[PDB]
Amino acid sequence: TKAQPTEVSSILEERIKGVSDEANLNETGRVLAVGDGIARVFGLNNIQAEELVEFSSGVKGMALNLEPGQVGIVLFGSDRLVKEGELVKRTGNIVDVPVGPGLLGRVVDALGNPIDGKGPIDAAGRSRAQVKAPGILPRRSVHEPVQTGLKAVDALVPIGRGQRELIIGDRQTGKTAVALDTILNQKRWNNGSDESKKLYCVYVAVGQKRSTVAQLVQTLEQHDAMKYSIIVAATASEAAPLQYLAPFTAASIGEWFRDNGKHALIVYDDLSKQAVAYRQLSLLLRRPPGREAYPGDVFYLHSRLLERAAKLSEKEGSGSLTALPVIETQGGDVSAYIPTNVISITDGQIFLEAELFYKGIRPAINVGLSVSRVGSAAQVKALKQVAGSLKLFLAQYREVAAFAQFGSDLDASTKQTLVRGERLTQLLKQNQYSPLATEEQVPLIYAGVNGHLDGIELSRIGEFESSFLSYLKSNHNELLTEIREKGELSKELLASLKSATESFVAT
Amino acid sequence: PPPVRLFGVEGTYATALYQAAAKNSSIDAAFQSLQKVESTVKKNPKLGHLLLNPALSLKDRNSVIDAIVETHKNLDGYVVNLLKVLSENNRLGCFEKIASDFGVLNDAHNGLLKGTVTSAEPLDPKSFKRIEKALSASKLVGQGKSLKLENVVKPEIKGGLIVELGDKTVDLSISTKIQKLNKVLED
Amino acid sequence: STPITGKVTAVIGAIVDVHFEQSELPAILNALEIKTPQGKLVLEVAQHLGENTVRTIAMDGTEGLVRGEKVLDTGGPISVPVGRETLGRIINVIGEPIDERGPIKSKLRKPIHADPPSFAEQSTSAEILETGIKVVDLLAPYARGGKIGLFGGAGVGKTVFIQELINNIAKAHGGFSVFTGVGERTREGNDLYREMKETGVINLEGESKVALVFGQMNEPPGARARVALTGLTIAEYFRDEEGQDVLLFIDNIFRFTQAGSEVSALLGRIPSAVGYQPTLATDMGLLQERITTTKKGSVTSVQAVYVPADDLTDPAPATTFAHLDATTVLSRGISELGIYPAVDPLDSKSRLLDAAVVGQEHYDVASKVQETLQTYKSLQDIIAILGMDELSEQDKLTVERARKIQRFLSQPFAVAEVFTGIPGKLVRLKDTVASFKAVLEGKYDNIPEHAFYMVGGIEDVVAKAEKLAA
Amino acid sequence: TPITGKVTAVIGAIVDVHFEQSELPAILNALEIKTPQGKLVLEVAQHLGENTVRTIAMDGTEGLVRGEKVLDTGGPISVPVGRETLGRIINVIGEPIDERGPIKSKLRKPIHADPPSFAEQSTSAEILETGIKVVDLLAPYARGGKIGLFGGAGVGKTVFIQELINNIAKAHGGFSVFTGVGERTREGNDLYREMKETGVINLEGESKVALVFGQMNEPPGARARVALTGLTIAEYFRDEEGQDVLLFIDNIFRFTQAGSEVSALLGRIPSAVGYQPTLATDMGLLQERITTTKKGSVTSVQAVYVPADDLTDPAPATTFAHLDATTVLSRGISELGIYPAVDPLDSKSRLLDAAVVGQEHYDVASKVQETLQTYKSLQDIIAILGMDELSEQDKLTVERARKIQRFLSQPFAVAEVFTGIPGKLVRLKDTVASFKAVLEGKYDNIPEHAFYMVGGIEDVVAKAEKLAA
Repeated sequence: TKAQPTEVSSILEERIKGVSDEANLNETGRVLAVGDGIARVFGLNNIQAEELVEFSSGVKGMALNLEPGQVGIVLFGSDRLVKEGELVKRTGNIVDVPVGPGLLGRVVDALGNPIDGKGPIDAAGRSRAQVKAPGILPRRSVHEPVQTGLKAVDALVPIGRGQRELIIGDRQTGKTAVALDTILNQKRWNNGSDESKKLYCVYVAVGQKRSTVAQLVQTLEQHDAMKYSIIVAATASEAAPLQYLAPFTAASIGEWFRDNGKHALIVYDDLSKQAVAYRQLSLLLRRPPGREAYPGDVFYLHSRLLERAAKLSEKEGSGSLTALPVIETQGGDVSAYIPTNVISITDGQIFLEAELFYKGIRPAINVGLSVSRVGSAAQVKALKQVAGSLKLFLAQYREVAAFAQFGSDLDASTKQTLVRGERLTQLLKQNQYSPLATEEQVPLIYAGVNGHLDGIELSRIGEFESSFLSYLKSNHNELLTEIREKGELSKELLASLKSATESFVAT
Repeated sequence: PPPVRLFGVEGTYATALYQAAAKNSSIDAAFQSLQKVESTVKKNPKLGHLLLNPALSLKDRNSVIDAIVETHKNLDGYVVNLLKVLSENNRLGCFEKIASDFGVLNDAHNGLLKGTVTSAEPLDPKSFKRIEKALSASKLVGQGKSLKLENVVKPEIKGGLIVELGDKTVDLSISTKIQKLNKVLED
Repeated sequence: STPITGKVTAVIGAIVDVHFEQSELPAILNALEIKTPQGKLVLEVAQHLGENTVRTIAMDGTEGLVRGEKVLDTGGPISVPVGRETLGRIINVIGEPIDERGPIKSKLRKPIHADPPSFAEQSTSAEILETGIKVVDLLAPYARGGKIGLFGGAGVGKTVFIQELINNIAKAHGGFSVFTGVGERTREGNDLYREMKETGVINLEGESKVALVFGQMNEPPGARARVALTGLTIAEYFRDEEGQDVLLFIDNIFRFTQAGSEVSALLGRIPSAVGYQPTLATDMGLLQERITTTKKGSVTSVQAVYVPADDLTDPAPATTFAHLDATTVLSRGISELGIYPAVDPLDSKSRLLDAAVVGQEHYDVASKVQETLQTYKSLQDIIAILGMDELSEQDKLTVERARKIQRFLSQPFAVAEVFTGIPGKLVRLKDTVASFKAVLEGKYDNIPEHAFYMVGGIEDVVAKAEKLAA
Repeated sequence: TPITGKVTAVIGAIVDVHFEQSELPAILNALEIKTPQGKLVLEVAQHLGENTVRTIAMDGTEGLVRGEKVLDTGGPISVPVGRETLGRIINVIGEPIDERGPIKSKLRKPIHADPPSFAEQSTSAEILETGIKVVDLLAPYARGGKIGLFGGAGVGKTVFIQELINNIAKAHGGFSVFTGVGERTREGNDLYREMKETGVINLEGESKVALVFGQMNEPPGARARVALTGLTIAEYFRDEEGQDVLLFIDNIFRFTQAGSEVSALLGRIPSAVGYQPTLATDMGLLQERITTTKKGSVTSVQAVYVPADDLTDPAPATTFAHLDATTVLSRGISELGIYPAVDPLDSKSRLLDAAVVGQEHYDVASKVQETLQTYKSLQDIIAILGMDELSEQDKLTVERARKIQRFLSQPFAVAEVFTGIPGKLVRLKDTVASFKAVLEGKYDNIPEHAFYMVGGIEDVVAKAEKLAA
């Protein structure tokens, strides 16, 4: 006729003997199909959905498939430890993590075991893996900057507290490094005070090797920032269910900050590896797979994850979890299902192109496809004023530059564009491990936008930039203090700045 | 493991019945009671030979069971649990299937062997008896294992003979030899 | 009467199967409620699978479902509340008052499954809505009771375009509106709530000429599917029962397609082309058909569509492309050119444009525009390698006109006094036709190209010419 | 153990056993069916219940009669490790196929093993020089690093690796492992012969390289666990011996491939392309067992037979995650005749940082990258229209780049026969100098063919004189 889950001869023979489950199997159950890190147990007739089940081997496994046959418990364990016919005892808790403030300065695995061995985490709570995102009314509009100290990022795609902006681009083209820069620039406020201007930083690393993680902690400790950082990790070796569970519990850790009314930022590197994990999981729970083999409800999972970070209402303080998702594009193909899905969810794209890295633009940002929908709502007012036509110049530059290589005639007007354009691009470039304060990005951008750099030759632009900053540090340090303090350029500041630029453009 | 592993399509049910009632030791009894109800099922023509196939409810299926166990006051209790199982799984088409399968296992416990002597036409009884004797004499039939031998009419094979039993056969047929002859004179 | 008791049998994501009491199956499309520690989970009956075991789709999260959990039966299609006090409420999928101004003051309730109007009822209008947006007015006029369609890619300020429409037409028009957001981000949601609270279209004591159904993408895909249905019924109540005009807005309808696609797999339906639901056509059809101008009301839908990677070829956009009356395509390129509207004039096409509907002058003017631009596009290849060389004097004038027209179309939006900080400009249709007519005649071809850029009418173009002159 | 079973099914080389005992082998246990072919080793991978496990079969399944006796060996098969594994070639099961008779050993360690913890790690930073110019310039090796070579045969996968063995492993003093999964048998025999000749193995003398060889003729299931066996030998060196180790793996696409073959049979819905849904996890386990712990530094080299050079195929993609340096070698650049055929715009290392190789090196490399990228960018324009229809600035750039491309050609020493050109070895310090000059166009004034197939800057000059004559 058909296969039935009660066909299993041991279950079946008990039924013939008039022996029944006896309701012990309302809370216990006997493993009977296991292997592939996925078990299906017969029993557990009462069992919360999404519950954590303590396997008698001793592993913990969440339960994601409930069938009138055999409830499918995705193991977090290792196969070799597990054996068939085992009893499983219900944890009785839907998946939950310890959440607190003591996570600062800790690398922790998914189940929150400090894998850096800093010993017990001072966790002020436990939370649940999925927590519904706050309401429409429970949000407050975003206006507070988030700055990476990279002129191209800040100027072109300004990020605000409580926004989701997608870093997208070709795999391991130091994708991570763009994000790490954000953490580094968050040193300035963090070291300082003003709680709402502090972003505690939670770096989530999914699918990455221990060596990568170790390098990251080494860099963070080198730049002494590990103190305000939390590292939630789920290395490549660690179970596919644990990898799947890792972002949603990272979110919970973030929510403790957000809920507390404090502002924080969560880096999700790489969501692409979450998708692979959920793919493995889904295909071994044997639900029919979605296109590109990624499950049919991959969007629902990813969408719920991303929408749990934002800036809350004044009622709820206005603590903002800010998110930076990071999606690897395999061969730079954004038509791929996982990239398409994410693009819709997010509030910005920070498109990176590999070719431009080789072209020498580093950080290599594909500024045409880089957008921030929210945009300059949260951008610093001074920086908003200066970079107003930066977009226009660049956009014009893009069109003109294309024409110039197709052997069309070039006039002085095009070569004005060409000269201006070249300098701007060179101005943008910045070396890794060097975030720059807004007070010292505003002058440079003023100089460029007010066209003084056009005069200065392309080769020595880097020299000019360095020296100019030194000159302002020496002399116009009053000017710098004002930009820092008032964050707007008054007429006096604009004139002062113009004069200052002229004096240093005069060497 | 219990003698003869069949594990048919819903024959895992038969296996279960066999081993469970084998340890009850009431397999002959079970088999007999199952036969008796199976026969009265076969001799029940409206339903269970005209609603052998399901379309019934769980509750209605159960009530069909209740009438079935109403007919027999000797019906063991393992096959009353088997009836329950069949009701619960809502299979009734595999009622005779299980009966046949349990029968194979049962007659394995008995040690009865089966055979067949297909021929074109049905043959002499003297030949049947001589062959039955021969087969029992031969090591092919073991001692403590009985022989059931069925001559069948298989006009599909014209002439020839095949002796079959214990999945080991001797085929002295006309067709194969003709085939071989033909083939060799096409060489 | 007695709620049919059901016991959960399988929680397999959104699909939750229930085992209702024998000899009584809650009919397909009914609504089951399961009291849960978090509200009542609503399960919509979507199949019967045999022996009083149904397979139903969840409309809320499936955490903490205990196998064999008692399931009450409401007994019929998910019935939301409708009224005129539904205006100015945020109402979720199962009709909850997530307005957070407390319980909606129900008049009547209606099911969210309703059969689309008959051929006989449908009466085809031919009247012209006008938005005052130059591109819209000249090259794709909108029509009362229309089914306008904002095809475009990712984040082309899709919401922003809709906001501009709400700013102009909704505030102006006396009819009701229904704002439906399907899988809208909660960032976008908070802005919309705030924005229409600010514009007073939601007046916190006063009457509201809009209702809100904000569907959040975090809500399960199943719930996302029936955000649309909910919105339709509110519109139906207005269209029919209140007998008024409406002005429906849905966002983004690719999410509606996408939502159905997700649950298709779970429903066990074999994947169709590009993994879409095989019921793609009929589901689209039910939505689209429901929106119409009957003998009774008239409903003007404006439906946003997200076209993945601007592949309109993609079957889900292509199916929607047919079903919508007045297509408008907003291309990325045009955005990049700095032209806001992002409306690609060549690709935006509406069959409402006719030399009868908008008269011979409007048509002829627009015909000249269409030719001019198409020529300009053709000439782009020549200009690319050869440059302005092989080009005729006539061609040069056409190129100059095309650039002027290209930047004459550029007009600031009122809702981009924040996203661009330039005062919005709305120019009446007759005035736009006249102003464009002048340009084509070349009466203002002595005006600089940048003096057409991002300004309104001819008076404004001239003024910006004066500004540049100074 | 007297735990026995019978063979219920033999569906491919994914045999199914029916344990008739109520004691059941655990997952990743090993079973021996004793055959007239010797033994067959099977490894439990699923329990399908009803006391029927489903077992991967390490050797061929030709001739198996259903119901045949299974006997349980228990646990992961434990290979034998030691200094007496140095200079031995061992079968997948572990039997010495180099026939120095049974390898006596102290410790036999299970093939399956857990990867070292996040706590147990040591971050390397030490450059390891190769003497190959292109490698030195673009993506130098590092001690303990995981370096990876992408591109199939069509670069002569083995040839690149052989150069590495010839250079790096003659100056490495610690132990070294070559584990070759699906290695074509003659090439393997050549390697063994060469190793004995270059004394890295001496069969009366000492050895300091050990070998695991899995031929591509070996049944897919065998190929799946060749890698894990090698990793065990490596763990003994890394951990127990503590001595620094090298490791070469050729070819780990074959490792994935073997997995992909078994996956269908195992009973898995095959994920994208065809790769096993457990592809990521499997890759994870292997590549986290080769890490540089506080107990030892293991420099690992991975060779990926990229199927038709589609990096978008998921298996090459998942390799990228576990590598800290890559040197993708392109078929196109091979057609250009450049040996080494490394694509220069598709090479990367984490060791290309300016504080690692020094700012001057980084600046030098930067200019090369920009120049070559321009050259690639103008390939369209160059083909459609001549180079004399390019800009004056550009034609110089193009001419410089044409020289750089030819300059990258260094005669190979292991392919000295095949190239027919005597090999070269060029110091890293020398390399920086040579490129510095070329970038300043100092010696750019002589034939582009003079830059072709030569070593250092000095050699180019001399060969220009040779060409001039």
